[PDB]
Amino acid sequence: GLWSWTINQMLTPKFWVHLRREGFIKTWTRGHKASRHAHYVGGNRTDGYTKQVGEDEFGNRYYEDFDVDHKNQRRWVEFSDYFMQMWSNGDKVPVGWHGWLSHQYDDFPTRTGNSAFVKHHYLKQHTANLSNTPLNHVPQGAPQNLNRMRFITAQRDRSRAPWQSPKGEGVFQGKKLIVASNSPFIDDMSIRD
Amino acid sequence: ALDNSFSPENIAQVQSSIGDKVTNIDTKALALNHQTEEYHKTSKLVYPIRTNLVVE
Amino acid sequence: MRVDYIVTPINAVVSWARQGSFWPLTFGLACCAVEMMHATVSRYDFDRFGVIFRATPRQADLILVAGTLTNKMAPGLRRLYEQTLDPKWVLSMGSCANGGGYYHYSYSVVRGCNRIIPVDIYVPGCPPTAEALMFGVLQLQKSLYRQINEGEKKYNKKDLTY
Amino acid sequence: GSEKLIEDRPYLQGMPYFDRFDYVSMMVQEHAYCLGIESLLGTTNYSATFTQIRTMYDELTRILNHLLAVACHALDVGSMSSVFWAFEEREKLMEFYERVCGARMHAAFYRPNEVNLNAVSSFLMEDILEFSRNFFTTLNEMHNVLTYNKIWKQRLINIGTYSFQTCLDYGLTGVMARSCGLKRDLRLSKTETYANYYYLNFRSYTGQHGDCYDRFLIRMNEMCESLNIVNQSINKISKFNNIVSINTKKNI
Amino acid sequence: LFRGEHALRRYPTGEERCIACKLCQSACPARAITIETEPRPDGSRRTVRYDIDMTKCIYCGFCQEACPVDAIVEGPNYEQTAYLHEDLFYDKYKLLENGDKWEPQIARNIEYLINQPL
Amino acid sequence: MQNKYMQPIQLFIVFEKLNSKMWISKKLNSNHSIALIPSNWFYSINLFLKRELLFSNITLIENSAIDTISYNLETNQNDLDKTNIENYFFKNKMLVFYNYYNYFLKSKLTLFIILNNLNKSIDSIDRIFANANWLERETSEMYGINYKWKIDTRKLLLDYSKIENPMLKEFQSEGTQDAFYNIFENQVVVLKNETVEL
Amino acid sequence: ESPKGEFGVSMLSDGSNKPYKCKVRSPALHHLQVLPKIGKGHFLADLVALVGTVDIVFGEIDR
Amino acid sequence: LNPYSYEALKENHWLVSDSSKKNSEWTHKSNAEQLIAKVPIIYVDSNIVRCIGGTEINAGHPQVYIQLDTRKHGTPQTCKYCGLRYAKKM
Amino acid sequence: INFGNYIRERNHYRDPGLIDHRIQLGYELLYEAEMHFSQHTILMQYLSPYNTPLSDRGYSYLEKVKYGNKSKFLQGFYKGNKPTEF
Amino acid sequence: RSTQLKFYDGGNRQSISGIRATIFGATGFMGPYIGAALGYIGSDVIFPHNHVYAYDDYVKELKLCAGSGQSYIMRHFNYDDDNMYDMAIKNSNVVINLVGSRLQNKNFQKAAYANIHVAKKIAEACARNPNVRRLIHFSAAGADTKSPSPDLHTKFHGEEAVLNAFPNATIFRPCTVYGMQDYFIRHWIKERDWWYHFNIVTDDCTAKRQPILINDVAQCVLNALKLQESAGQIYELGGPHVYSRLEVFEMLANLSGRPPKLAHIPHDIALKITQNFYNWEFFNMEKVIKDKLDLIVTGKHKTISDLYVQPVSFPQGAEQFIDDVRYRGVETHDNLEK
Amino acid sequence: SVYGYGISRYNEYKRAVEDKNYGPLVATSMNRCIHCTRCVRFATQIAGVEDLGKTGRGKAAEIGTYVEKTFNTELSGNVVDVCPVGALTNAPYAFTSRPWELKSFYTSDVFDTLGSAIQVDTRGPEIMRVLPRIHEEINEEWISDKTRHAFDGLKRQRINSPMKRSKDGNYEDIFWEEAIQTISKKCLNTPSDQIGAIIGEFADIESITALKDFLNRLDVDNFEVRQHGNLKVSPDFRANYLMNSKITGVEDADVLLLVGCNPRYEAPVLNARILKSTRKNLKVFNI
Ligand SMILES: NC(=O)C1=CN([C@@H]2O[C@H](COP(=O)(O)OP(=O)(O)OC[C@H]3O[C@@H](n4cnc5c(N)ncnc54)[C@H](OP(=O)(O)O)[C@@H]3O)[C@@H](O)[C@H]2O)C=CC1
Ligand code: SF4
Ligand code: SF4
Ligand code: SF4
Ligand code: SF4
Ligand code: SF4
Ligand SMILES: [Zn+2]
Ligand SMILES: [Zn+2]
Repeated sequence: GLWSWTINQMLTPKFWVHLRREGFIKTWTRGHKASRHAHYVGGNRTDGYTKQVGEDEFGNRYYEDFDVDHKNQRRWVEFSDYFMQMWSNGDKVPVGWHGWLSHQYDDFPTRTGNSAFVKHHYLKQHTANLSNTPLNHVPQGAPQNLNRMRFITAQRDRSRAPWQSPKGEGVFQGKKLIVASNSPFIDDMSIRD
Repeated sequence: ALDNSFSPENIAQVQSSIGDKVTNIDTKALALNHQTEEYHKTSKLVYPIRTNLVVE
Repeated sequence: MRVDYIVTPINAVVSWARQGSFWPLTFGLACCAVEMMHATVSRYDFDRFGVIFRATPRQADLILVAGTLTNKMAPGLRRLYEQTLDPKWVLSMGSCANGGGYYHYSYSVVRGCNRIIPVDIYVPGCPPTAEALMFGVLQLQKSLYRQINEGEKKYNKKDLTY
Repeated sequence: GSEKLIEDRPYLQGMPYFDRFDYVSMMVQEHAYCLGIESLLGTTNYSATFTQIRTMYDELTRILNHLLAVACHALDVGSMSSVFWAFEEREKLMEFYERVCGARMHAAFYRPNEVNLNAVSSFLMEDILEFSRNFFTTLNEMHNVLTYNKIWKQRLINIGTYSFQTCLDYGLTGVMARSCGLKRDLRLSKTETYANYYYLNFRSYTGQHGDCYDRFLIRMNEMCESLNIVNQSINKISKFNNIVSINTKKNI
Repeated sequence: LFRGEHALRRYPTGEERCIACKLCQSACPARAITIETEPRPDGSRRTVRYDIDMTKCIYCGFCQEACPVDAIVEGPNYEQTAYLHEDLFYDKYKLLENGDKWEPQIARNIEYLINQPL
Repeated sequence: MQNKYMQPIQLFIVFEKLNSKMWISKKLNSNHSIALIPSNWFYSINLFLKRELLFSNITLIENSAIDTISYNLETNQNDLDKTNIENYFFKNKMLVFYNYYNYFLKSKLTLFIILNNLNKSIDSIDRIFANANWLERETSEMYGINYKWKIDTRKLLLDYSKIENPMLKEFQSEGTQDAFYNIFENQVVVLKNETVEL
Repeated sequence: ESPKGEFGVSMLSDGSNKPYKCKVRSPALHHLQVLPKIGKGHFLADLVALVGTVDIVFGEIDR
Repeated sequence: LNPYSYEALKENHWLVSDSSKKNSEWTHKSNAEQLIAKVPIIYVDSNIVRCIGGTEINAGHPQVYIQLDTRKHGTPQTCKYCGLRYAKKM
Repeated sequence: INFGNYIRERNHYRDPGLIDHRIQLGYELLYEAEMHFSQHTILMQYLSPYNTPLSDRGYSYLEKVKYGNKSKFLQGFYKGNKPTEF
Repeated sequence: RSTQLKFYDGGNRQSISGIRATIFGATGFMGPYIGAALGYIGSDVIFPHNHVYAYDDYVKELKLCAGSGQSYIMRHFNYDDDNMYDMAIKNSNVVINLVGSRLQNKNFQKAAYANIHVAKKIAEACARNPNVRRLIHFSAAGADTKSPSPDLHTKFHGEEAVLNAFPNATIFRPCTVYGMQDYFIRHWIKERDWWYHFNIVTDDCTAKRQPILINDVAQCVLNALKLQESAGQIYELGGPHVYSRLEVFEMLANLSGRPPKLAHIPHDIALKITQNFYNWEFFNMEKVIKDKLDLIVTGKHKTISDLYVQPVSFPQGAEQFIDDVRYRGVETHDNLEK
Repeated sequence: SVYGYGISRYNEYKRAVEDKNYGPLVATSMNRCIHCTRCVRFATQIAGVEDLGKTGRGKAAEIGTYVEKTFNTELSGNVVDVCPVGALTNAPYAFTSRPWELKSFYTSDVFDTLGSAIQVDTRGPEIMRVLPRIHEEINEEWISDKTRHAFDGLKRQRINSPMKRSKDGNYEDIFWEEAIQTISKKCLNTPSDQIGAIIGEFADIESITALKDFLNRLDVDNFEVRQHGNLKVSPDFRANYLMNSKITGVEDADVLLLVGCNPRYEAPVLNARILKSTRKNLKVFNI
């Protein structure tokens, strides 16, 4: 990952401003967090670098630059996890930032203040694709489910519930076998008066 | 959870019950909006169109 | 124990290479084929991730089922899968390939390409956008990179695998 | 077995099957199905006609289909790069689909008697005009590597030549029928026209040799005329004149 | 308007919007939706089963148009690639958590779409 | 209506031994004429059409068949008269329709043939119109039509090593077999199918 | 007038909510049918070019 | 009280009740019953109340009208689309 | 002999046009078999024995020993016609 | 305990047989065939494995033994934790163990681990779970407590351990199994193709073999499941006839037309070289040791006839697997068309 | 859909009606009522009960009982089928199904000795509801509540496999072969005079024919072991034990005499027929 900032891209006022303000580790790694173009690191311009439109609950940074050579490269995100080339995929962008980054709308989430997005009490946090991990989606009757029998038995019992046969030693009156009734309803006409 | 046809007290009570900190509502503010049809809130995109830069 | 000292590093070099040049087979059925060809052109460049299409299965590394599979085509698909050089991976793209799809109740359609050949990954849409196809291909690339060393071996007291 | 399935569903459930018939040109299939249903109902879709959406999107999918056909034919002949351009310029039309129905290929947009009026906005037509202006340039770019190329001419001229007799025996219609020399366009037919086509002004092209070169040239000219038709429709749904001040003739 | 991954929504109070009317089941051209309903002990009619075979679905949006309470929607997510065929058998838990995760964006989009006729 | 129209009446003028039954409808194009033709004159009629002046400039547009053994009106059962063409869909085992376009007269012509024999036999016209080869092959394989004097009788769209007519009403859309891979044989086989139902 | 030729639907309804018969007339089928007539006597490259010239899509042909 | 008793069934639309409301996370695969039970009763001044389940039409459920003039004064009623409960004020 | 058994099972036919249609189909399937159009595991369904095991593998005679002299009805009664879990 | 197992075998891939099965050691040769035999009638099959290369076809194709929702592949199996064994067979009423020492392996400790330790763990987990009805353990025909081969010694010890832990387990001892991907015919073909001139033999080829086709072992497993009297019995499975190794070489030569050539290397040199050098599939101590031992049905236990299976003859059953390697000599002109 | 204008212009508050409780068989949603009087006329003229009516005036009038009273009666559920709207609904059949996802079969009921013609609606392997049919010689148009609703007793307490009982009373599931072999050994060992049978309430002609033929082959001619409760009627002639005047005979007769008969519980539809006939000069006497 050598030359995240090329020599021609260095000596630019943008690079020195970024290094003076942000530091070295943050400045150098900006070429690793996003790998769009050599001349695009920190923004297309040269006088200064693009201000981030926002940040993320996972640390990702979101920028929008209006001086890109093609219209489709206006908005981009730099990820907090950049361990390898071909490591950060597109499922790490949260909900509101997803719509902002896909140009569905021009609103973006904000940590504090007047928000354009609802914040209900039952909302869950965005999760990446969990396939090929121990936390994938398992149908209730699939063999991977350890409690698959409770779902199978209920589906069977919806239309055919087997009669529970007497087990073990029982009480006999001649040949009839005596057990207590299994009705949860009350025979009120035998207790009423 | 409720439209303007309900009293501000009922709307505030329901919103407090469902734990709604965002979009605060006051009985003075809800009274003016009570029984009133209004368009959606709007914003403005002000020209010139440019990039926001950081320098110095 | 001592062999691992050479095997464990070299493994990465073996994976990286096959992650850097992942050549799929030029084979497209129906209209997920059109969507895939969109995913190949300059807007979404697979050649960025070292993905280029080879026409013969002997030079292919990934089989990409991208359309409806009929009962007339199943033996051909089985032969094409068998005639690819190992190691190989299979990507199932679109509803007609993942399951029956919009023709699941038909008399001449295979109810999913995984009844004929094993499938490594499934892409759900109809058609899955080039965005989603690129996402699935990148996921498969990362998985096959990590697939050579998933911690199957145990570590002894010297922190050495088997 | 799509026809059996269509026979096994209600009318609206079979319509997306037409999207999968000729999946390069999608809304024309829906238009044909909806026209059949409307004829069986004895009515017409006035909301679609007075908004010009059906004609406009028919011409847009015409451009899509001819772009794909020309690019793939050039790729088969040996011209490798031209396929990259038509696919970029047919990505914008896919975006235009996505902005009215939320899908890039299988729209399921046309309905027998319903038009989603809210799906069509004025900001969409301006982007369509921008696309047309740049499509002129992209079509010229494809033009100057193929049309006058000696290799292209020696590969396509006097290849697959046929006359009107074969063109009738084998039921050839469309671009092939216009190449064999026959003047057959359903849009311009008095008794067979549909969806605003009879009251526009566009040209249609016929060849005089009946070979591959004629078909290629006809497809390029049809793309240009589709641009012209789209412009005419947008003009028909446009408000040009304004109110001027009584004095000084100044616009208000 | 983009048609992506399906989700089941809730009212702002947390109540399910779906009332088990089975209009979405009959609207499906692919027959991908299966619904079973029982009266919930408090009396409201809710589904005991609501599942969608995502390998049968054609992502057409006929079901979200048919829903009269905007319960079932197609979200903006398209990165739903799975490694197993069984990961694409969506049950009520999966759709409910998809709705609970993607609710802000879906709400914003639906808000704009609703305001369009107005 | 609002256009010049004329019936194709010369066809029954030349063929003097045939009854004439023609329809025009507003559900069709204003230049579309539908006629009823007996099965034992179809080849001669097509021979006349292919060569006679003001008919020679004709093309075959479409061919198919209708299984009318299960045709029932579902609504408005009391709004049927003796002149309705659908009145000929009752008690008739099979129907076959051909659609042509004439460039000189600028007309659409549909011809209907009633097949009432159990073997469903009718002469082919693929020796007159080159269109009819694939069209008639598909119709024959879909509906079990037995075409006589045909250029090619092989299956067109159906799978190898199978005999079936899936477009008959008796046929269920799921078929009777499914294709699976067999580990014990290392190749694909066909088995009796069990299918999900909604 | 579809971009590939005259595309038609011939459909008969019995009065219910489902079509009794729906037949699809596709021009790509006719173009593929005529292809052998104009391709005989040509080279393999000419055959590939001819397949390109006939704008045939097999979803419409096979359906 | 026994949920299978005559009184409990009669005052529960002849259904076996669940006071804990925790049977529905398995039978109905969600905790919506608990959440809707967490919402108190809304007291309305008039005899009839209109519910749409939201602030605007098409954001909620179709317009429904609930009677609050009951045989027993002040008996709360439940919307059949959303679980909100209303009663006449005093 | 197996294909002759097939033809014998088609002996009751008495409509000549139907027989001509069947002969056309038979010629077509034979041509498909002789030109590698079909798969061997698919075309073997017309050459397979009706009541005899195939010669390339072993066979089980368990149900022959247990249901020795029992009639066909008893054999079909002991072995059900539907799954028993549901 | 109850050994009863009622299931419906008259169904197909999408039916419900009533069998829920767990198969151990299915990443070898038997695995796919046993799994297909169980899952082709509508059973649920679980495949625990810990395979070095997860992308190998030995793992992926295990998904084909049953349909979607019926076959499951459990990865990263510990083979050392009791909890994982309990999780594997929690809802299984049938358990099959195909784990065994691999041919490349020459270490006695690893052989005991494969043949004794894993089998003991499986049997102990089966005993704890009260819903397990039948357990089928796979052993070797020539298994013996004094065998010079560590594989056979450890397999006899594993038989003892399994029968001790789960006294209702069924032991299968195949003689030698051939098929498309086997170590008998495929190894012969590949060794002749590599050593273009000969097949290497390290003995007089007088050892006896009783080959049995893979398709018959699956039928034997199904028949044993159908038979309730086989619960605590040992069965030796072999073909109809007994051949010496020389006779097998000659028969393979005659069936394909390749002229035989058996180059002889003395036994002690081969033993020393395989002992002191690295071992892989085509060069190992196990081949050298086993080539002097008879792997046949000894008659001490029950045979394949007690499972009501009629195995196919070796010449008839092995012919289709050498069709591609047939000798191309002088043929008629009509043989040019294929 | 077929006859209306197709769109509305009413833009005011609608009336709201509080729901009533009629019992566990009929569910009420009285906002849907159109005041069609079908339920009142059915209760008065068919069921014979006088609990329903219309109280109030104008738009605020309400259909139903004045006081809180259940709609307890046989043939109660029939009123649901009479009401054209969802005002009265089948309470057991609440929210479970939709009309388009059901397959229907024609059959006859066995819950009462009148073979009521019924229609069974199912979805997959689950029977969903039972509806009446038209016969005009049996049940006219109507079925009793037991016929309509007691079918859900087939979904539970089912015997699904052969079983054997030990001496201590433990039940074990066995195979068909073992059970049949055990019974066959018992049949071969037991003397003829020690063999008996009991014929059940729900026994069809084929089953009784099979059992009779088998026991006759075993030289057994006794088909009862119970000491009391046997019918003292000879099977020599069909007229001995049958309804010789048929179900419609109540319309033909002018004097009916019941002897130990309670038609209200044993045949509610026949009771409704007798009520209709008594409205037309039929006299009923009871012993
Ligand atoms: N096939 C034959 O000719 C005969 C075979 N047998 C026996 O039948 C059984 C099945 O046969 P087959 O499939 O051909 O044999 P294989 O050698 O091909 O397969 C052995 C299986 O056991 C697993 N295994 C091996 N060592 C270990 C270990 N230490 N820990 C965990 N798992 C292990 C392997 O998995 P992995 O290595 O991937 O971890 C593989 O799944 C074996 O026990 C074999 O000895 C008996 C007679 C004849
Ligand atoms: S899943 Fe759908 S869009 Fe994809 S190839 Fe199939 S029919 Fe076309
Ligand atoms: S369409 Fe909507 S309200 Fe109806 S059953 Fe489906 S999710 Fe529920
Ligand atoms: S999007 Fe269409 S195909 Fe998919 S579940 Fe909804 S209705 Fe069915
Ligand atoms: S049947 Fe219904 S609408 Fe008619 S009077 Fe009764 S409750 Fe009212
Ligand atoms: S289904 Fe009928 S009774 Fe029910 S509300 Fe709608 S129109 Fe009225
Ligand atoms: Zn409400
Ligand atoms: Zn020992």
